Parts: sequence; structure tokens; C-alpha cells
Amino acid sequence: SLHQFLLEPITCHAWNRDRTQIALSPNNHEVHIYKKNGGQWVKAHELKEHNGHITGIDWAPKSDRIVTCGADRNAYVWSQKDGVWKPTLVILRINRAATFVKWSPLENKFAVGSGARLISVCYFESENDWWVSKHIKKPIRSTVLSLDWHPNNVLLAAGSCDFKCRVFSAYIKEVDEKPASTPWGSKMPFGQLMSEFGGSGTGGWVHGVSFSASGSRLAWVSHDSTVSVADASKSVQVSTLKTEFLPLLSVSFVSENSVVAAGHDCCPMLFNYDDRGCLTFVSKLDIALETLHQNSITQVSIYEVDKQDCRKFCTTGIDGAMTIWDFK
Amino acid sequence: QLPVTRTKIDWNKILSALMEVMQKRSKAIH
Amino acid sequence: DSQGRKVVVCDNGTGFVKCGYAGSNFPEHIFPALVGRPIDLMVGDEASELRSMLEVNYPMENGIVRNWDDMKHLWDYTFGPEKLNIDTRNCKILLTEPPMNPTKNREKIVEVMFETYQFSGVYVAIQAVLTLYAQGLLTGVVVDSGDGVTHICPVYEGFSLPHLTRRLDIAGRDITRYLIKLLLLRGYAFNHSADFETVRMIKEKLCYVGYNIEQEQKLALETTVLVESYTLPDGRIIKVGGERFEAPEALFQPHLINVEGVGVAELLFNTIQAADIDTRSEFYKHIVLSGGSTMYPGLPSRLERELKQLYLERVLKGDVEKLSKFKIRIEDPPRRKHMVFLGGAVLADIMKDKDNFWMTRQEYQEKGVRVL
Amino acid sequence: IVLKVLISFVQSLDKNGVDLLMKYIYKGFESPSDNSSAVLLQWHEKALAAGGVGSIVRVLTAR
Ligand SMILES: Nc1ncnc2c1ncn2[C@@H]1O[C@H](COP(=O)(O)OP(=O)(O)OP(=O)(O)O)[C@@H](O)[C@H]1O
Ligand SMILES: [Mg+2]
Repeated sequence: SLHQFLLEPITCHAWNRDRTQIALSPNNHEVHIYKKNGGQWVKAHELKEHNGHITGIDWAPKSDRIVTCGADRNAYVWSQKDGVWKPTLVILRINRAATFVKWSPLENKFAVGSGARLISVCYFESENDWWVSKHIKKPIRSTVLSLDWHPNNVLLAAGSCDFKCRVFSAYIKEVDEKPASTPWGSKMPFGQLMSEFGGSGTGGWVHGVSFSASGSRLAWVSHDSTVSVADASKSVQVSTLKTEFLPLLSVSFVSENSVVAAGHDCCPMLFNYDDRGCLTFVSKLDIALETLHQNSITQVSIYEVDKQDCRKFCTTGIDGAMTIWDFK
Repeated sequence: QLPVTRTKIDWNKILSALMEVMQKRSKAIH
Repeated sequence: DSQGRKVVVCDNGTGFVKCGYAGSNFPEHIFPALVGRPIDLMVGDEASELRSMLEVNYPMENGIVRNWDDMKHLWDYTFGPEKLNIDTRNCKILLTEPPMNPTKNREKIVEVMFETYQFSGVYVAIQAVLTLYAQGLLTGVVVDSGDGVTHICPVYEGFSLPHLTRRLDIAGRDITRYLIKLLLLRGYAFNHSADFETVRMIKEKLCYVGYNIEQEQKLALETTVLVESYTLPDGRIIKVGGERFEAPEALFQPHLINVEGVGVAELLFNTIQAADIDTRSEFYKHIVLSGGSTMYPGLPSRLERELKQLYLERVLKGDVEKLSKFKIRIEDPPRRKHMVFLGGAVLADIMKDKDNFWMTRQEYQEKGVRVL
Repeated sequence: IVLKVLISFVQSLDKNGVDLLMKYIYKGFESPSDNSSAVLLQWHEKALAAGGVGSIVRVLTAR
């Protein structure tokens, strides 16, 4: 089921808890909020404070708050206290352009990936009412392009242009409580490298990373047309599959065993990972071009209630069309 | 010759807390 | 109010007026300071979308009041039933005061405000202090720009240093005027008066300061990735090419539009290298950029290179080892435009309660002057 | 240097030596000799079907 919002590309998209409202950015310095009045999408609100290209949005559902980041070295936190949305200021202390933003499972911190060889973890302070940041910078050598969060609200995956996929810990003692022991490691100070991967010789830029529901498995896609899954329960082990298609730009877990991917071929695909450590291609999911999307897909999200029970998933990309895909 | 201020000392203000509050701003911003 | 929660702070400028309450990190309202008459009085935002059918006038110039019959009509629009809706009798106000302002003007605004408006509290603050109060520092150097002139002013603990203040006579107005002259040499004719605000959007949208001039010219001569198309209200499409990185460089080379001087980078050097030796390190580390005419891309990254090269061939000639020990740092947060307002949003919050910061109404009922 | 025997002439199809054959084929185009270009171009199409469009990326990001 395809819907065409605008002819311009969609940089990024965000959903809310009831899957009623959607936030979009049509390749400009603005954010548009749309709602569904019956069976037709009609625009609802406009948010305009940036003076640069907007690069990332996310929507914390339980608190109902929208975090926005862009290439003007700014970030804002939008909240709805009256009929009109209002912003709140974030101090980031970066000198290059931001590239990614994401909320945490507990909705108390959020992580921003930027091009100054930094990862900024920001948390709230109310004595003077803004957000203050802490930096992770030790082993990173280039710009970060992807981020993800662990279910236990401490660990943080990151992919960067230096052909590496890393797992850090982002424990902030002022906000968070002490964590338990994970297979990934035991000793978890702030900004300590927990694990590193990326040794394959002909490594390319990593565009997307993702954790599983169990939290003990990581998956990432690269620009050399390869997908890879790293397991940490039995041992710190990797399994890499070399696909014969164009590069993939996003990845997300559907369950413990299956992973869904999308990219420049305009068609989402499904891979299977066995318990014994083997990746095998299964099939496409879309059996002018002979494909519903007319350009590269940039973002894949879950319409359903995420990795515990996932049934449908949403795709959006440069063509301007947004599509909902159902497995059944 | 002259003090750091490069001006005559202002005796009226000499004859007659912001710094405490500004430290948190200085910490958070920098 | 009774507890003090009705303090209002406003920044008055030549191009834009920014008014709001204390304790907020954002301006409540921004609007351009245009008053005009047709060829009754159209004041404020209405003098922007239509100005070809209207005669405009700018009632200020670097704090100097051009006409004392139009500022009252603008302030009525600010403190009126369309923007702020204040009950004027119960309020206190915090105003800005640009560097090196004459005495008569300072005590004329204070005189007229207590009389024809009946406020209850007035203070006037130097902008150099306010810019650093919003950054957490107390000693520093402010390089402020805008639509008037570009001031470079140092400040020690709380009190400015008017002896060491320098000024450069080029701002956004001269750059947007020079862009008209450059665009005239492509077949695009924009008249001086009625199309001033149409080329300003082109300047705001597509202009940037080059890091290395050489690669800029190489990409401008052998590649077509700098030309961009701009649509106009009439429906025409114009093309702007290599003119993007020529207009903003009147700042670093001031002789291109007939201004005698040294440029912002060298004037900063001549200002830091004119104080006592002990405090020179205190100013090198803390340089803050403020104003709307320092938001070009790359302007942060060019002054560092210019100061490092100007300090490695004038002071420490040769011997390239000790520059590592010499630390130089420029601070420029993405909130540069409103740093005059945000400082005013802090100083009115800390000192909201104690009744010595403000100039009482009863003081001018007997004395008529002030010493604070 | 064994590319001459290849000029005189999918084979193993190990799914990892196809990348090596792709690398050799694209490195052989820099030194044409009036007969190698046609046969190399003819095998480029054959190897593309067996390997895929993805393989061109592996030689392009081989570095
Ligand atoms: N992103 C931008 N790029 C380039 N120029 C900009 C940008 N944003 C604003 N300007 C220009 O900066 C100027 C705005 O000046 P500003 O609002 O800081 O005035 P001001 O400080 O109140 O003025 P003054 O001190 O001269 O009275 C205008 O020329 C506007 O065109
Ligand atoms: Mg100003």
C-alpha cells in the first residue's frame, strides 16, 4: 500500500504511539506533522526553527516529545503543552554537522551522532531548564552514520566511515541506576569501548546497525554489499554474508532469527540467521521500474509494537512515497 | 602607571551573588 | 507584578527588534524596525511584504535616534495590543546600550520613558557585558556585527574598557549593497530602493566565506557546482554563481568597496595586541562572536587561520615549535543572533527581587539623574 | 600473467573466486593489445550473470 505525500524526497520520518500522526521533513528546514481524518492524510502543523537542512527526527511515545537535529549544528526538543508546539534548547558543543538522533528505551537520555568524530549523549537538567551533553570520542576516527540502543539503557552501538562497528557504554551516574552483567562485558564506566568489529579486509562504510530483542545479538550492513551478524552469548563471534545486490542503507530486527533490509534496489529483503551461526538469503518482499518505490529507500521502521511482536513495517525514501508492508 | 582597567579608579563604587550563580552556566556551556 | 514576575527585556536594533520576557531562552517576538508612509502610518511587519508601494524610513543608526517622532510609534506597536499586550503601568524594563554612545542620547531615552509611558523600573546595560553573561564568562572580547558597524570591544570583570574599543565601518548593509552591484553585471537589474529586501533573501540563503580562495576559484572556473537557481516573486528564475564567495569578503579585505582599514582579522589582532601583557592571554582564549552578520558558513573557521598566521609572522617570527603551547580558541554557539537578548534574560532573572538594580520612578521625581 | 591463457580461451564458481576474476578482468583493461579487449569484454557479461551487480562494488571498494 503506497501513498505519495510530496514529489520532493523525504529525509526522515517518525511515528507516534497510536500510529495516527506522522512527522516528516520534505528536504528543507521545516518539519510537517500530518494526521489522519478518516481515510485521507491532511497536514496538521508546521514546526520551523532550524536555519539549515534537517537530518534526523525521533518521537518519544510515552512522554510524547519530538527531538529534531540538523546540519546547522543545532538540536531542539519540541513539546506540546498548549495547542501549539514549543521548543526547548539543547547544548551540544559540536563544531561540525549532526547526522543522526535517537531516543533511549526509558526516554531519559538521547544520543546524537555527528561529523566531528563524536557521539553526544544528552540528558535533562531542570535547575535552569535545558539539556546538557557528554562526549564519547576516544576510538572514533571519522563521522558516525548510525546509532542504536540496547534494551538495558546503557550500551550503544555505532557505525562510522572508518570501516568499523563499535559497541560502547553510555552509563551516566546522575540519571541512570546501576546495571546488571551482560555477555558483552562486566566493567562499564562511561565512554569505555566494550567491543569492536570491522576486520574483513575490503570493508566499506557502515550505514545501519541494529540490536535484537534479546539484546545479545547485533546486525549491521555495509557499503560493500555485505550484511553481518555478531553474536555474544556462546562467544564473541561474527558471520558475514556477501550479497550480490546493490548497497543496503537500513536494517532492523523483526525477531530473534529474521532480519529485514532495504536500500538502493528499491525492494525490501528478508534474511535468516540460524542458531548455529549461518546467514542465508530467503526472498524479496515485492514479488518505469517493476517496483512500487521509484527510488532508493532511506528508512525502515516498524508499524506494529516492535521486536516483541512485529507484523507490519514501513518504508520511506527519496521518491517521496511511503509504503506499509504486511508479512501476512 | 595605570591599573589593568586603563582608567582612574572610581572611588564612588569603591566606597559603596552573581558570580556564584554564573559558575553553573560556565560549567554547562564550556 | 507583586512578586516581580513581569520584567520585560527588549533589544532594539537598526534592522530587527527582539522583545521578550526574562527566564526564557528564546525571543518572544522578532520584527523588523520599518516605519513608512504611502506616496496612515504602516509600522512593523506590514512594511515588509509591501514596500514598492510605500516610502520607508529607518528610525535608528547604531543606537543614534534619527527622528524622535517615529520611535514612539514603533514602541507603541511593541508595547501594544498586537505583540505583548502588557499593562504598562506595572512593569520593569531592561534595555541595551551600544558601545560609545553619547550622554545626551543615553539620558533622553531614560527621560522620555518615565514620562510618556509610566513604567516602574528602568535599567540600561552594555551589550558587551550581556554577551558574556550568556556564556558564563566575565572577562573576554566581543566581536559584534549586524547592520550598523562591526565593533570589537574587550571587557574585564563586569566593566567594559571604552579606551580599547575599535570599530569597522562595514556590516550586512554594505554586503547586500555590494551584491546588487555584482548581480548587475549578469543582466539582472535590481533597483536600490524597492528591491533591497529581495536580494537580502538571496544573501541569507546562498552566501559563504571561503576557507582557501584557490580551491574556490578552481571550482568556479573548471566546474559548475557553484551555480544555483533562485526563484523570484514575479516568477523569474535567476542564476547566482561565483558571486556567493565574493560578497562576504568585504569583511576580510575592506578595500573592495572603498573602505580604508585593515579588516576584521587584522583589527582583532591590533586590538588584542594593545593591552597590558598579563591580560593578553586572558583574551586569546575567550573570543565570542555575536550578531546576525557572523552566521555565514566558514566565518568561524577563517578567523582562526588568519590569527594563527598573523601571530606566527609578526610576534613569534619563525621557530614553529611554540605555537602548540600558544592556545587560541574562538567560541561561536549556533545561537549567535540573540545573545544580546539571552544575556538580558539572565541578568533580569538573578536581580529580579532586590530594589537597587532598577532606577525607581521616585528617583526622577526629585533628583532627575542617576549614578548607577 | 596467466591472463594470456585466459585470452586464448562458470568454471569453478566458488562464490569467492568470482571476485578475484572480476579484479583481474578490470585490471586487464588498462593495457589493451588489439585482441584482449574483445575477449575480456565478452567474458565481462558472462561473469556478471553468475556473480551479480554487487561484485562490481567489491572491486570498486577493494582498495
Ligand atoms: N544566516 C545569515 N547569513 C547571512 N546574513 C544573515 C543571516 N542571518 C541574518 N543575516 C543578516 O544579518 C543582519 C541581521 O542583523 P541583526 O539582527 O544582528 O541586527 P542588530 O544586531 O540588531 O543590528 P545593529 O547593531 O546594527 O543595530 C541582516 O543583514 C540579515 O540580513
Ligand atoms: Mg544588535
